[PDB]
Order: sequence, then C-alpha cells, then structure tokens
Amino acid sequence: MSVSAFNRRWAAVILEALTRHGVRHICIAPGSRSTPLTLAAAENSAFIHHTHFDERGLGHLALGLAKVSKQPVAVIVTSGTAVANLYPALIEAGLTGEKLILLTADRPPELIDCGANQAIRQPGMFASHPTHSISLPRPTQDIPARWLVSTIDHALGTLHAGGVHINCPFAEPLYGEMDDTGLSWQQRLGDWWQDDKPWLREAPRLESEKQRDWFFWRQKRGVVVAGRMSAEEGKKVALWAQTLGWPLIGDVLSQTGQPLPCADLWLGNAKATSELQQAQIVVQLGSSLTGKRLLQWQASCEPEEYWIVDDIEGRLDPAHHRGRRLIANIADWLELHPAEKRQPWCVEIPRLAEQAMQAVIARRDAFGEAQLAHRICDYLPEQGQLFVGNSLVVRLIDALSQLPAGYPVYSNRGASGIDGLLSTAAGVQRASGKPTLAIVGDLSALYDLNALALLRQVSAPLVLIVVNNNGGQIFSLLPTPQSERERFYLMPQNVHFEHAAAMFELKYHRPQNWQELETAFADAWRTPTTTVIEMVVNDTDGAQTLQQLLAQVSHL
Amino acid sequence: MSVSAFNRRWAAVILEALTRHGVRHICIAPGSRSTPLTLAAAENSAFIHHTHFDERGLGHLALGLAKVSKQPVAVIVTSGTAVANLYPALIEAGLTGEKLILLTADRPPELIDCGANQAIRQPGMFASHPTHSISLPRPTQDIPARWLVSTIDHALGTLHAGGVHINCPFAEPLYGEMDDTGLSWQQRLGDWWQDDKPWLREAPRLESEKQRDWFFWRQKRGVVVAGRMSAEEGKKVALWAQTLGWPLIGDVLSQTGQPLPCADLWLGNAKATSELQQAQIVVQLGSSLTGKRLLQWQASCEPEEYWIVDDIEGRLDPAHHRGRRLIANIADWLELHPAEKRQPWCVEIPRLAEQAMQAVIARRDAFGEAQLAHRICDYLPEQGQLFVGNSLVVRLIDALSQLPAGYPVYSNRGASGIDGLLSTAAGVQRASGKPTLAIVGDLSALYDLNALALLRQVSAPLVLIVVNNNGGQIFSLLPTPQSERERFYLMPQNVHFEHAAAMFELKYHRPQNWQELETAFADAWRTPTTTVIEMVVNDTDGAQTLQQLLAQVSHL
Ligand SMILES: Cc1ncc(C[n+]2c([C@@H](O)CCC(=O)O)sc(CCOP(=O)(O)OP(=O)(O)O)c2C)c(N)n1
Ligand SMILES: Cc1ncc(C[n+]2c([C@@H](O)CCC(=O)O)sc(CCOP(=O)(O)OP(=O)(O)O)c2C)c(N)n1
Ligand SMILES: [Mn+2]
Ligand SMILES: [Mn+2]
Repeated sequence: MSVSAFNRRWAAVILEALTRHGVRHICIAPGSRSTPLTLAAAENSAFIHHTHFDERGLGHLALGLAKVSKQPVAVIVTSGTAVANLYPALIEAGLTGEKLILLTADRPPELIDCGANQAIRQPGMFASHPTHSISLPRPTQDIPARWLVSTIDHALGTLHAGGVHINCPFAEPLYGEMDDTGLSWQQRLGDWWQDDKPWLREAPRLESEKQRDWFFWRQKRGVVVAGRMSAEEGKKVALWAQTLGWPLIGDVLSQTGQPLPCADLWLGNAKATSELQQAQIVVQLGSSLTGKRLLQWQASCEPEEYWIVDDIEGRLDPAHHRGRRLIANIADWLELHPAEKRQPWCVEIPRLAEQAMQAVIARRDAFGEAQLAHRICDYLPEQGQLFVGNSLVVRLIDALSQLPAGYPVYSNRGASGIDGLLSTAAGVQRASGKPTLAIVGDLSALYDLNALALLRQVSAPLVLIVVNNNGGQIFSLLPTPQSERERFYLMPQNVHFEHAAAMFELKYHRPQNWQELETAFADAWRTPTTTVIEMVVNDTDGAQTLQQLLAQVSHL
Repeated sequence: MSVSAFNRRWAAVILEALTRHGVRHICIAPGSRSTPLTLAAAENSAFIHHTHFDERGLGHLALGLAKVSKQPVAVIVTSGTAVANLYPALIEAGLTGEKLILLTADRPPELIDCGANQAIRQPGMFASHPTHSISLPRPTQDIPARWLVSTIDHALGTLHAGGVHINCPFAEPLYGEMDDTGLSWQQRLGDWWQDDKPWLREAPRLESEKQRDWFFWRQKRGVVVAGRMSAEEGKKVALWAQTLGWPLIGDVLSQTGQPLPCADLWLGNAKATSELQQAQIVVQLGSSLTGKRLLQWQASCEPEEYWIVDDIEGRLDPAHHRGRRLIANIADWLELHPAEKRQPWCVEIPRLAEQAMQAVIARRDAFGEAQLAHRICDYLPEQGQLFVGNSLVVRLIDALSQLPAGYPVYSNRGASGIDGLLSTAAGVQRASGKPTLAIVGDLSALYDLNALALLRQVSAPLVLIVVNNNGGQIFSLLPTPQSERERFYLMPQNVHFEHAAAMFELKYHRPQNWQELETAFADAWRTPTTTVIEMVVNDTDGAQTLQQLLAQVSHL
C-alpha cells in the first residue's frame, strides 16, 4: 500500500547488505529524493556517518576514508548535479583502487526526459570509470528481496578495487510514517537479518602466480624501484632490496626510507645512468612514480625484463617494456619471491646520492618552499601521517627530502587532481585518528576552499600548511612561454588564507622564519583541531632552486 | 617535423573554426596538456578570454555567459579530473539549452590505461549529456585540415541547443618555438583563413509547423501558463493572453508581470481549481515551472488538449497530457498564432489573486526572508537583471512577489543544482554588463564559495544577497522527519560570510533592519564592484510563513 514505506524497506535492504561487506563509514549529502537511503542509513547502527554540503568534497572525503581504512566506503547523494559532482573522486578511485560505493538517488523512469525538476539521465553517467555499475529498477514488491541483496552482494563481493555506481530510483511519496508495507517482503530473507554474512558469498580472488624462475633472475644485476605502497610494505621492500644487493630507487610515496635519496637529482648524472645500464632486470613494486628524472630513466632503460608488482590491475608501465605485470599484495609477493644475501653490484651511485643530499643540505637555510620540503622530516607528527598535495610540493619533497622508513604517506596521485586535497585530507585524518600533516599549494587550497568546514571536525591535531607562491608555480618549472605564462598558466589570485581560517574558526599562523614556524607547530600539535599555517614565499624561488640543484648534481 | 609546432597548428584550426559560429567568449583553466588549445586561443584576437582555477566554477561561468549572450561559449581545460569537473554545467546546459563548447585536452592513445600521470579515459565520459560528442584523433598531417574544420562545422552548425564535447589528444613535446611545421597543411584551406564564414555550412533549422486549427482553439476557454522565457517574450505573452481573455499563470521566470500573482497561494484554493476545471485547452509557453501548487494543478488538470511551446526539444510535460509539443521560438510562435480579442472568461480567480496578494502584503513588515522575497521588486536595479538562486528563494519570490514585466530574470532551473550559482551569476553579469542583483542561500554560497574570486571582476555593480538561515531550510518546508532533520537534511554550518568577503576584498554589510538594508543597497549600486549583503534570519521563519499564507489563502 504505502509507497513511502516500501521505499524505505527497499532501501533498508541495500544499506544492510553493505554492512556485510565491511562498509562502516557512510558519507551523506542533503536532499529529498535520497530520503529512503538517508533514513535507512541513519537508522542503521552499523554506520559511522559523515555529512557535507559539497558533493565533490563529499566524494573526496569518502576517498580519504577509504584510502586509509582500506575498507569500502559508502556515499549517498540526491538526484541531479549532486551525482555529477562525485565524478572526480570516482575517477581517482578507479586509478588508485579505493572502494567507493556510490548510492545515487534517482527519479523514477516516468519522470525522466520530460522536463521534470532535478531529473537527469543517471544510469551509465560515469561511463567506464566505475568498476561495477548497477542500475536498480523502480522499486516493487514483485521483485523479491533476495534478488536485490544478491545484486548488491555480487557487486561488492567481486570488487577487487575501485568504485561501484548504484543508481537508486524512488517514486514519490517519499515522506510519511512507516506502516507494515514491505514487511513480509523483507521477512522472506529469514534470519539473514540477524546474520553477519552476505546473502550471496561471491568473492573470487585475483592474483598472479608465483614466478618460478625468480631464483634464476635474482642472481642477476637488478634494480628495485619502489612506488606507492603501504607503510609496512615500504619497510619490507627496503630490507628485501638491501639483501639482494640491488640499488633501491624509492619514491616519496614508498616509505622505504629512501636509502639512495635525492634520486630526482642524481638520476640526472650521466655516471648514474651509465652504471644503471648494467641492470639486466628491473623489479618495480608499486606505481605512480613521482619524479621527472625517474620517469625519464624508466622510459630510457632497456633491461632484459621489466617487472611491475602491484595490487591494482592493468598495465602500469607507461614506457611499455618487455616484461611482466604481476598482480599481488606486495608484502605477500615478497614472501613468495624472497631475497638471498648477495654482494651489492653498484659502486658509483651510493657516492653520488650522498653528494646530492649534501648539495641540498648546503642550501637548507633560505626560508622557501624547497627548504621546507627538504626539512619536512623535522616537522612530521610523532606517530602521525603525512598527506602530500599535488604540483610542486610532492615533487620537491621527492627530490630534496629523505622521509623515514615506515612513516605513512598518503596522496591523490592517480589522476593528480588539485580539486579535492583538503576534503581528502579530512577523510585521511578521520579514518586513522592520527595526528596529520597535510601540505598543499595556494590554488589547491582555493579549489577545495569550502572543505575547511570539514576540517572543523578532526579527532587529532591536523596541520594544514598552505604554501602560497601566488599561482601554480609548477608552470614556472615547466618551460611555458613567458608571454602567456602569468595570465594563462600561473593564474595568481593574490589572496591570503587568514580570513578563510577565521571564517571556519580555525587557528592560523603566518610564520616569517623557521623559528616562528617551529613555534607554530609546537602550538598546533597541542589540541585535536585543525591549524592552518600559511607559508608565504617568493613565486619562482622553489622552481629555480630545484633547477639549480639539478644542474649542480648533474655535474658531479 | 616539430610535434609541438604541429600541435599548435592543429589547435589553431579548431579555435578559428569556432569563431565562424559566433563563439566570442572562451573560458580557460590552467594546465600543461591543454597548452596547444590555450596558446591557440590566447593568440586569436577574436576571443574575450576568461580564467578561473576551479573547473567546476569555470563551467558555470561559461554557462552564465551563454545564458545571457545566447551564443556558444567555449571552455578549455587540461586532461584528468579537470574534465570531470565540467559535468555539472554540461548537464545543466543539456536541460536549458546553453551552447557550451568543451575543448578538453587529453593524453594521446599511447598513454591511456598504462598508469600514466593525469591520464584517464575521456572519450564518452559525459555519456548522453552532450548534444554532440567529438573524439578527435591523434594529431597528424596525414589527416587534412578540411576534415578537421568540417567536423567542427558539422557539430556547431547543427547544434540546436546544449553542449558539445570535443576531446583533444596531444602528444608531447608541447613546448618549443613555432617553426613552419604544419604551415602548408593549414594553407590547404586557402582564403578560408580570411573569410568570416564556416568551411562547411550545415545549419538546418528545427521547428514545428503552423497549427492549422488554431483559429478553432483560440475561441475556446483556455489558460496560458508562462514558464521560463526571455524578457521580451514575457511581455509578448502577457499581451497575447490579455487579448485572448485567458487567465495567465505566470512563473517567477516568465517576466510576464504576473497579472494574477501569488499563484502558489491561490491555486491552493478549491474555488480556483474548480474554475480552472472549465478550461478546454491549456497553452503553456516556456517550461521548468517553479511552484508546487502550479505543478500539482498541472498534474491534475484534464483539458481536452495541453500544448507546450518552447525552443528546447523533447517532452516538457511531467504529467504527460494528451496534446502537443511545439518546438519554436516563442515570439515567432505568437506571431504565427496570433490572439483574437475575446471576452475574459474567468471571474473567481482574479478575486482570489487580489485577496492572496493582500494577505502577503499584510505580512510585509517582519525582517525575514519571506518578506525580502515579497519586497524584492522594490529593490531591483534600474536597467539591471535578477539572478535567482535555488531552494527557498526562488520559491518565495514566485509565491510572494509580483515581478515587473520584461525585467530580466536568470536562473539555473534545469537541474536546479546549488553547486555553481555564484560563478554562474558572475558569467551572467559579464555577458550583459548590467547591474545585477543575485540572491542565494547560505549552503549555496558555501558550495560555490571560491567563485568569490570571480566576483572581484564585474563591469557593473553586483549585489550578492546571501540569505543565512543556517542550513537548507527547504527541508523545514518539506515534511522531513523531525528526528533526523537537522543532522541529515538541514546541515547547519553555523558560519557568517564577513571573512569570505574580506578574503576577496569585497565590500560587506550585515543589515539588521530594512533601513540598513536600503542603505547598503544605496551604497552598493554606486560602483562597478560586487557587494556582499548577508541577511541573517531565524532559521524556520520563511518556511513557516509560506506554510501559513498557503493555509490562509486556501480557506478564502
Ligand atoms: C582538478 C585539476 N585541474 C587542473 C590541474 C592542472 N594543474 C596541475 C597538474 O599539472 C599537476 C599534476 C601533478 O601533480 O602531476 S598543477 C596546477 C597548479 C596548482 O597550483 P598550486 O596549488 O598553487 O601549487 P604549485 O604549482 O606548487 O604552486 C594545475 C592547475 C589539475 N592537476 N587538477
Ligand atoms: C548540487 C546539489 N546538491 C544537492 C541539492 C539538493 N538540495 C536542494 C534541492 O532539493 C532544491 C532544488 C530546487 O531548488 O528545486 S535545496 C538544498 C539546500 C540549499 O540550502 P540553502 O542554499 O541554504 O537554501 P535554503 O534551502 O533556502 O535555506 C539542497 C542540498 C541540489 N539541489 N544541488
Ligand atoms: Mn602555488
Ligand atoms: Mn539556507
């Protein structure tokens, strides 16, 4: 009888189904059409609920929660452009593997393509970007509940990685007190309601087999390249490479401890590339390599075989080497392909790497973003985590700093968007409950400005450093044309962030030197709140310092 | 020879072609991959160039420019999530007809699906929402320029309404001096380069035929419903209905002068709906009707025929009446189907409409948002335009005010998103150069908060009223459940906007009464700048006032 009640019973099956697949966090934006999902979510004691008014930020909040928790995270939005705003986070999840379950409320079929308010064509609107797409039918008791839960169970069970789009049409009436409509329909699932398992368990695992000729290849002159991986994996890779006696090129995202630091500099030295030409195999673990010199060396090197080990699917070598693409958990893969103690074969590169780091240390004093990057390991929160933004900061830390082995680093380096860094950082913090250092540029902070609202609720101190070099100064590093560079590339906005912090009642510091910066950090880590630290620097100093250090090390 | 040079020659053909189809405005966001497009655009003197750092706002800026200018507007963004951020404005354009030309830079095919930075699958990523989608091939001189310009001319030439997605892959190198690579390839177009017309002229017109039985139907008892249309159209429709003697129900978006105002109130009176039961034909011009009582009357009425005249395509009647869907320019359609002077047939409704307005007038004094809506006609800038936001404000103005005939009203009421209202208003202002009054709610202002950067550049005064009722109070009008209402619907953010204005160096007022509001208005219209006026009101007063006035008029 009651459409509004059955709507909520239908939605209740969807949300309860998700709890059987480890969904704990659910992120909700406001709306009317989403009522059945949102009320079902509110009533379900399994969930931790997060809310936000910007669906683009909401998507990135979910991304950050999923990134850290390694759990699928659900999102509820209403029909219309609210759904479209999830696209950026969905795309990034597609690339880096976060499991985002997007429950998107829709108008019923009778209200599509007839000029109805807030009604658009939603099925398939994210194209190939979701791993799974489910277009649910118009709710009816004539479709059994066992079908509905089975469909959700299939999507979640077979999900190796990435996003799921679950489009959810509901007809009005949406409101009214609940009667018993749909109760007997729900009760057809029997004691599944009191169970802790899915209705349908479908969970095939995707994994490459052991390479049986590894014991042959590990005897050769190899190189280990470490890309993005977990903090624990980084430590394991570091020990493994050391035992092999193979040089380890470690990305800022690797948490390997970077035993040959400043690779973006010493890879620019012909003596290094000459030595690396002796490598017969490269084993890369993880992906999304950061540095330009590393990506250039990757593109140029011609080992007999190039292997990439990672737990995400598809090709990961943009230079298309002859070799192997091995899908595996990195820690597991290392146990299957163990190192045996062997004499190191590289002689020149350790020397060069030490000289490179010394060159950077020689320039540590100036109060600039290159120096902040270089020294960032002095400001990492104890037992905390680092969220690095995109553009120059990730490149400068990668080139100029040596981050501690096993110290957790998080980022959005799939598509490397500057559109969701603050809201992602909020999710990263909330998921782990750890003190968090996040560092972003000024255009990045502006892009996701309203995410400062989310940063008013963190469970441990979060320091947000905004490096303000007045524009996108990556375009001063790149060889952009001088005539058009300022108006069409850099796009300086000539703002500061003191009033933004004040608007959201966040503590704010604008340190003018290292002493004030250290005092600001000392102040910030004291309370479970977000502190904004704006570091104002001269526009092109960071880019020019990198260029100068590159030139200096290349002549070593 | 030079890939960087040819990239720019290929892009130059694309941008020059657009100038032959009335594209004057181009909106550009920063990136490296977009370099060929962006430099080609920068070099082309036909364009007015706009920039912004948030691509979602950039899309809405373009939407606003197109909305007012009635010409196609181009957009350039780089590859990755930048592209995804254009979705909301593209969807809105699909519904209300703005011609947005989206030039989205892409990686070349060899860098897709191989773990390359900022490379995603872009062709088809907007699904069915663009009117036309072009996936350009990897640039090569082996494809003649005449094909490239012809393909663009086909897309723009046959564009009745809505967006065009032009995906533009470019391979590196992107930078480098221009040599003569591609010059002879371009010159194959001969003196087209000096012409003012397209290479291929393909411009069929889409239009319904004259209704040959109109002289029969115009003598029947009809009702005219006026939805969204141009300001000039509003005036013509008002005169046309008056001549026919048919009652005119005029939307806030119609600019008809609303001769039977407060329709959202008096349509709730059974005596009005009883009189309307005599209507044998309803002729609706324009669409996207605003008010609940009007949408409910539309759904319940059963005239012999229901006609909708509008210049956008497809079904526009969400109640699916037996009738006609007539595609035409509204002014042209009225000339093709002229009115005959006939005696008005409605007697009861004019009485009710007068009584309804008196009821609202009785409550004009309180300093609340309902009163602001009612009185807004008294505060319109001379020779200006109104941009009305979504949620309560558009509904309160529609229900409670009588806007002057022919006074331009602009809005985003296709999908009615609250995600781009400030940036749209910025585009609306820049397109017309007129003094602009924009009114939005607090969550709306937060959603598009960084668009205040754009409002730093207006060519005439813009007053931005932010109605702060601490949350989405439309969900206090809707029968949402009380227990979950605050956390999961209203989502109060408990902020003010004084610091937001200050951040972007915009004048700010927080008036405490009408005198102070009028003083703020007086100061604001004096300079070509944006003034922020924050009206802080009691959260649920506006909703409750509307509810009470509805009840009051229903009992007349
Ligand atoms: C949503 C979107 N849209 C546009 C872009 C293009 N884009 C970039 C990519 O080229 C960098 C990808 C990467 O890190 O590899 S970096 C950049 C400027 C950032 O300025 P900033 O925050 O002040 O920092 P700074 O440059 O260090 O001064 C832009 C605008 C994007 N990435 N995402
Ligand atoms: C991008 C997106 N995402 C979510 C929504 C859902 N949604 C609405 C639709 O229900 C209203 C469509 C309409 O106007 O017809 S209104 C609304 C809250 C607005 O709060 P406010 O600005 O403070 O104004 P107030 O309510 O008067 O206090 C939301 C969140 C949306 N529209 N667009
Ligand atoms: Mn910057
Ligand atoms: Mn509000």
